[PDB]
Amino acid sequence: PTRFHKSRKLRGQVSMGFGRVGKHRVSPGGHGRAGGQHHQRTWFDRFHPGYFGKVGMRHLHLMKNRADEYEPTINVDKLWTLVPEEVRVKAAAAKKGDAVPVIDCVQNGFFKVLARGELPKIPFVVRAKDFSEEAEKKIKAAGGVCEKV
Amino acid sequence: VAKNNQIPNDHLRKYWYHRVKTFFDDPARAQRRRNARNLRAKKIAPRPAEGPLRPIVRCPTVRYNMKTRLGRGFTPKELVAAGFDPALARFQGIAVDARRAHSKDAMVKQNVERLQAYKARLIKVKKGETVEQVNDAALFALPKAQNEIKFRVIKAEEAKKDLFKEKTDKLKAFREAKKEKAAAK
Amino acid sequence: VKTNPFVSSQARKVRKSYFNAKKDAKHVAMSAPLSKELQEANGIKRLPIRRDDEVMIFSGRMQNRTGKVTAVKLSEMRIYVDTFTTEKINGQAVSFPVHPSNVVITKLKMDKARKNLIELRRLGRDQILAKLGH
RNA sequence: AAGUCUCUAAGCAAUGGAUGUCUUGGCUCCUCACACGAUGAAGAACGUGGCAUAAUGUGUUAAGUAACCGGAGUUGCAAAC
RNA sequence: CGAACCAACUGUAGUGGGAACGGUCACUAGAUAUCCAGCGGGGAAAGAAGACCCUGUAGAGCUUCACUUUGGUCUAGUCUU
RNA sequence: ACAUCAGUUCUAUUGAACUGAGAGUAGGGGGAUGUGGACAUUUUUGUGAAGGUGCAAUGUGAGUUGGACUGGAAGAAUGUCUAUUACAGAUCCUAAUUGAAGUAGCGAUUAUCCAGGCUUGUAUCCUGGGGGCUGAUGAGGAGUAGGGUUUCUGGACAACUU
RNA sequence: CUUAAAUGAAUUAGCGUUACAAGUGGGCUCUGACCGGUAAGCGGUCAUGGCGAAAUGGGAUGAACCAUACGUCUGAAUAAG
RNA sequence: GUAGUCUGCCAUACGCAGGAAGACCCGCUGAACUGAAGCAUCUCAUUAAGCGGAGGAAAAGAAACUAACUAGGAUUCCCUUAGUAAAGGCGAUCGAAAAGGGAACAGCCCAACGUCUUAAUCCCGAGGGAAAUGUAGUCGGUUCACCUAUUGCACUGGUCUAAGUCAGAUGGAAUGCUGCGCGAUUCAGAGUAAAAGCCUCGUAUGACCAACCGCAAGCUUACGAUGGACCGGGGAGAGUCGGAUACUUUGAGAGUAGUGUCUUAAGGGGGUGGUAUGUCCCAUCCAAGGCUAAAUAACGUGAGAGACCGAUAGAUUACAAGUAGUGUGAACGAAAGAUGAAAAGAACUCUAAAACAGAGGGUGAAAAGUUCCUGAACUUGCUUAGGGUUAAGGCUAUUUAUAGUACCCGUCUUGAAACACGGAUUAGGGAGUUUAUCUGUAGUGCGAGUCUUUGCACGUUAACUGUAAAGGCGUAGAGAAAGC
Repeated sequence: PTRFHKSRKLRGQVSMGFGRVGKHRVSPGGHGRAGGQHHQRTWFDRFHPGYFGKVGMRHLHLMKNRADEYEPTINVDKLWTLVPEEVRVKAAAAKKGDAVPVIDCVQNGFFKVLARGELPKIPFVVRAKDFSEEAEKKIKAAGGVCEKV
Repeated sequence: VAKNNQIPNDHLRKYWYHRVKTFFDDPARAQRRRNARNLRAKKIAPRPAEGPLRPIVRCPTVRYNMKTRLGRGFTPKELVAAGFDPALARFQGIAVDARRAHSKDAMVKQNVERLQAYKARLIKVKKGETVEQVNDAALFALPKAQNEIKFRVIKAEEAKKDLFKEKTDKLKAFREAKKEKAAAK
Repeated sequence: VKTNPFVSSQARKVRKSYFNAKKDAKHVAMSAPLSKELQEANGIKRLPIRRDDEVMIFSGRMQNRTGKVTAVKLSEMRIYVDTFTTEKINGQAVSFPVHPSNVVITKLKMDKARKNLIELRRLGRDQILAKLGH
């Protein structure tokens, strides 16, 4: 607060840490983003290149609850994080038979699946909307199923 | 503009400083709300204050298909199935909504069972007497959605499928359809 | 500590209400204890003072004299008394004001309202001491 | 090389209203209310009290009167009750 | 009886250097002080943030072959028909 | 010889021994003093609080402290918190006050003089008598507009009528 | 992977890297070199130094020249002179 | 000629309108300073001023609505979406909505059309009048189910409350100082000649006895009301929607909304689905009439709290202030608080022409003696002590009047003692602060998580405490985009 400021120690000093010859004044450059193509261009060119101009295709009436914009992603390395850890320990000790647990991505808010890392060799079933090529490949290789919705 | 900071984006060019709205009301506002709903529940007695009863209802868009919330009111179809009088059921403490008619068969079976649990232990005050105001947040509140696993048996018709070749060669079939009509004309 | 919100505990507000009270409250604010001869008789400690009765001050220039009340004053907030007089430099006695809370009441004169006040506070003091249990 | 002059200091004063201490006044925030008027409002003027110019009451019933509710002198002098 | 302007502190000169025209600096010449009436050499005396000149991406008055327009006038179409 | 700021050798608990350096505008960093109010903790005060005036210490310094006189009721310390928080300047603001200065000056309007009255006190207020002025568009007698009791009698001189 | 042989100029010295931010964007000048000019305490450049922000001593006096760049004191012997 | 109607004007009976206030609210009208480092579109802003009109709240409001789903379901407001989609000399800048979470939650009825009801309706108080140029009422019929009485508005004062004026010294006065008691559902606060749990008012807390105890609306047991199914039906707002064009307006982009001009539909059909245009499907609603509480707003007016100010502050105003006072006028607008516990406010005498002015003498603890507490500085008077041809002051050194030294501060400047500007003296005021969106460093807590706030539940109540679910940022990016 007001005690700890540098302004408080600069009593006596006549300019308060702002120069004699220049004189600290309200409008040096011009207001806000002004002179971006003229006299403050060096700042724009140096720090924020590509600022000026128009690119892309105009999108009218964009909504983000559509299943065109809205795809949350999850990765193959996990999935097992969605289920609690007592489940998959029982699923490890099993024959080629029955009781293969369904990891529902869509309940938890994850539509697509994306293979960035490994799995174990447990059987399981991924219910999701979509997959990648390599994510579908890795789930087969572990020994499990790729359901669509 | 100076240094490495991001472009100066402050929406403060209008005279905002005349149109200020400070919220020092908030805890006094809380009591004006709170003292109203106590002066309600005494006047409403012997009827239950947490009511009126409202339906369970699925939310619309793709990213809330999971969740289920409280609606506005039950349909005239759902009341008559449960055993109620559509017009009179407003005054029995059940909210009614004539408009909604996109609710499919699964969510009707909830809301019929919801009204039956109400109509099972609704009772009526006679003439002279007075009855104790039985509050019950368990009945009116929605049941929380959860599923644990639903583990199931493996098909052994999985390696038959490959989804990615089914996806891509539907698109590559569609691409050649347009390019034939463009080329031939 | 006070629970009632509508009474104020700021010193500005209390002084302003005190000095600019209504007439009925100011008579109650001007009051004094009885002497122990009258306490056993009437069964009350504290009473408001009138122009009938007489009063006796410990500690002062005018130490330990009885004398009747010539005038109560509610704006000036003090009591004139018989006997309590210094002369001027001119040969002229002037009565000298004293605040009643320094003073003990030695004799009292009845009024319908004064008897009706006393019979209330006697019955009140019997209830409260039975409640506290002394 | 003279001084009652001029310059400096201290003590006691004159002038002036700083400092310090006081506070029936503000400022803000929250709460409750808005039920003014042809049944003459808001605003203006002038009257009227024993000594009353301003303000406040009040309108030839003019610091008030009647009724109900409080219940004993709410201030200088004078007078009455 | 009884004001005001103005006032950094001040109030003798010469040369020297110095923001290049010193009351204060250095080196010299002078001097005892305090008053009166005159007086206009000096205090680059006082009165006005220079009305001249220039600056400003500052104005205003006026002009037109500057750039934009708005109105007025003329002409056409439609309605009243 | 002493102080400060670095560093080197060591050191638990904040230190030791020793070596080196010294300008500073614009400007930056570190530690410290003081002021209005707050929350704890601890006190002082009618055997005289704050404040104020002089004097003696003390700190490199911003400051702090003692005792004397004055005053007559509240003040201060330690640790954290907070700010309408420290002035010689702004042709600064408000309030009071100097020199210049007992100086500049007391104008314009006919002209005053002598004896009495009233008084502590008159050239001035009144009486009497000289000498004058205004010299019918007159400081004569009366009215619009405007002023609003300035009209009249009695008493009064703190101020005003150079 | 490994077969041989060494730390193979002087003098000095720890070196490397990142982040955030102030003031500044009117300069002046000694000695030499130089462009324009009759020349200027003139205008425009170059190299090291100085002033600006640097006291003290010396050149009587001086921002810039000479000696030298500074804690508070007490001595000794010097520099420019 | 008289007897109905139609149209117009006049007179009269009975209640209504106007004016005030205008912070908030509703409808119009409408700037510029400013920013863009110029300026004209743009921005400030659909803002200020102006005109018109409401209420304690107003306005909005019961789908010609969203959406594309595992579907929502009137209006209003808060959080988020989002500084995003979009707009923009694509510059400056500007900028929404659905969904999701929460507060609150309430629906109703004219028109016409039921091709029925003998106006079955309403006002006036025995009968007159309005109304057929249209008031009033449930579409008709069978048959099972079922409901039965409460709901708005209105609500009043008074009485009573614990424990030391303890003892001693000081003092004008004791509440302070030393020592011993007692109260507490009351140690909030104030008054009292001085600092008070126990001197007084109160505070606290339950007990006590009077005043009321009614206004409308609806009831009240069945062919009375309501609903489901089946049978047989009627209709649903025209210079209006819409179109072209012009202007204003918007995030709305080959038009978001409004308005002028001209033009103008359909009703087994029409609107909407954010790129103009025709065209084929699917989905979803039915415009052009009306009423409606609650959550919400509040720079006006009237009537507890504080880490705020303490008389040059705080409101212009602590006081006979919107006063004194100024201007033809619209308008403008000060200064000014404190005697003492209590007036005990200074009798009487002396000098004097004397309500001139003192001097004695008194009041009070102390003159504190009347814009009187404290009474600083500048300036002045008296007394005491020294210096003086060097304008004065400063610093260093001592035997204290000498020696040496010493240009006037602040300021722009390459350069100020300058004949550069500011500065007569003194006191008191007097200038890098705060908000939003971010940047980086350091501290702190948790950590693939984290934030608990919009709000609800608590409370010794704006705090603190507890907690459900969303949401924010992070966890995956590149591309104009499709797809990845």
